[PDB]
Amino acid sequence: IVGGYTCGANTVPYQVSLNSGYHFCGGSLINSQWVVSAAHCYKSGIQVRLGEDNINVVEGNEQFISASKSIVHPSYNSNTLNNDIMLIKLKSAASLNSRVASISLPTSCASAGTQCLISGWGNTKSSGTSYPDVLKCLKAPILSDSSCKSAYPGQITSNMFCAGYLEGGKDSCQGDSGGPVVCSGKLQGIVSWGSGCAQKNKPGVYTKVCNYVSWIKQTIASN
Ligand SMILES: Nc1c(Br)c(C(=O)O)c(Br)c(C(=O)O)c1Br
Ligand SMILES: [Ca+2]
Ligand SMILES: [Cl-]
Repeated sequence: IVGGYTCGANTVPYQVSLNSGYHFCGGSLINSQWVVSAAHCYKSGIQVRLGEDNINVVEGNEQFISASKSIVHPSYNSNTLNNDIMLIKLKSAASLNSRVASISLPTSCASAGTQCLISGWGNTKSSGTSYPDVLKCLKAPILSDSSCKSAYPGQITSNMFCAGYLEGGKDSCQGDSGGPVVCSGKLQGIVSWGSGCAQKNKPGVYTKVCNYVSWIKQTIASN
């Protein structure tokens, strides 16, 4: 997160860290046994880390649970990032509490101009790199279709939306990838892609979760 703020310990209790020996992506806890992340975050050997603030220090509210299964969206295209969503099933149920909590799935898609919360442990610089220890947050509005498509001509599908600031300096970035965009208390976006980070006229692009809730519900009902 570039240009954001320190969230505050466990104030984003659905935020997870995905760890394969190191933090590599975020995710969102949607019930005690399932995480939503980005398909481009796929890899083997994932451990889900819940209840984190400083990812490099055991502070006492963590739960570390290995993934039993990862399920990439059947129509994910890594070239276009169309359908950039994955489900991760935990080997055991998380114990839900004030600091580890699920976020609701949408029943309606979010509106342009809605102010959302984006969070993660990704890069905090727009050029170069600096990776934080504690969770960072950004408030950002959903942009119009017109602005999103003009920013990224021929690349925005109906399964994507833009959020952030066309003027630059405030965005998500690699390492936030796979993490939440929460709007009105629902998981509406997944950190997916963009050109650099926090560049003028190149806002963040987010997987449009509301398009996937049928697939999510059916998949978790059978796995
Ligand atoms: N207040 C509110 C708004 Br504004 C929007 C929206 O962005 O249009 C949505 Br999709 C919801 C919802 O999550 O149903 C709610 Br609650
Ligand atoms: Ca920790
Ligand atoms: Cl348009």
